[PDB]
Amino acid sequence: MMQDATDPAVRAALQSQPSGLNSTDDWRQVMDRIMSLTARNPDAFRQQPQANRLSAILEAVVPARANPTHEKVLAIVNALAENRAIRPDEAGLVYDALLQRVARYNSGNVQTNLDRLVGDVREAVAQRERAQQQGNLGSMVALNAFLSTQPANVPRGQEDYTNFVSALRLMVTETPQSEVYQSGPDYFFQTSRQGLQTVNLSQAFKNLQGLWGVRAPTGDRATVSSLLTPNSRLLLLLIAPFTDSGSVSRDTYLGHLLTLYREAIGQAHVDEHTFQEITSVSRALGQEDTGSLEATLNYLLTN
Amino acid sequence: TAVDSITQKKFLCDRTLWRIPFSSNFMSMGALTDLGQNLLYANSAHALDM
Repeated sequence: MMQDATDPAVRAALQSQPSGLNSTDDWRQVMDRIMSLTARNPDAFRQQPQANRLSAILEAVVPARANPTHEKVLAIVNALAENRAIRPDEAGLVYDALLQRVARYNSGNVQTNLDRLVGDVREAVAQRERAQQQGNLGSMVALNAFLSTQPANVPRGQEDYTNFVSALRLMVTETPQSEVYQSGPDYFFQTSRQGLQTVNLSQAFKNLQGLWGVRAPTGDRATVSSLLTPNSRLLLLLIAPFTDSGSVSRDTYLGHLLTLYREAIGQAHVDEHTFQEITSVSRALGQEDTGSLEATLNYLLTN
Repeated sequence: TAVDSITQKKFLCDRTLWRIPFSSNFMSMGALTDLGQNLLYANSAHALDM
């Protein structure tokens, strides 16, 4: 089990308010401790020195108003650090700039809002932290711009593309984390990893609009399908762990190559379980076994 | 040369303060000693003579 982002209203409380005994806030906890009612040891208040004994009585029986503002205003500014509304080095300015703002306006209806906004801003950290795990929000809106600009449902050659419409939508829903459909240049493009080692254009996909339905030769790479760019080829291998059945595997490469993209993944996860064993058995071989990779090469070439 | 005498013994003692603690034990244990904040010397008013 794991925690959510360390509670932003509590992190700032951790650094300000008393830890052990706040005699006013934890009143019936000190009162329980002084009445010899605590289950740990009853006479923990009796065996204590007489002077600090009296300090517990004066503070608990007469509750003293402790300063609450600096654990409320800091609760906003540290949430401003976790929601990233300010930079971490900005904690010197905004903490006091708003304290100087409430120095001028201590006593309007604004601070009655402020503590209600404290509960709102602390929840906004918890809302966004669960929302950044699903980076769908900066992805689906971007795909809405892709679906509108690109002409949808126009394969007047042959139609297998209706299945492909949902295939791109499945990539948004299944993996959301680093999967951002960034619109930097006017061509749309999707990143798969946190460092973006396969971020091809979804407008390199515009090469497929004339190749949505053509004739198939035989079983070896086609006499025509050499036109398919390694840019668009990178996309079609990336949608392959998402959609398989739907596109016709016998009419054009939209389906025949998509089934063949599963052959690339099908070998990969087998060889993953192959490599994790031969590398693990290095005590009995005592060599840099590149034959683990050479057999992997042999299991792809000699078929 | 045997002569007769009665000695005078005396102590020298400089550069330290004459320190005495404030407890019924009369031994400084900590900063605040027993009689420092006891039952008799705590909140009431008293005036030191010499």
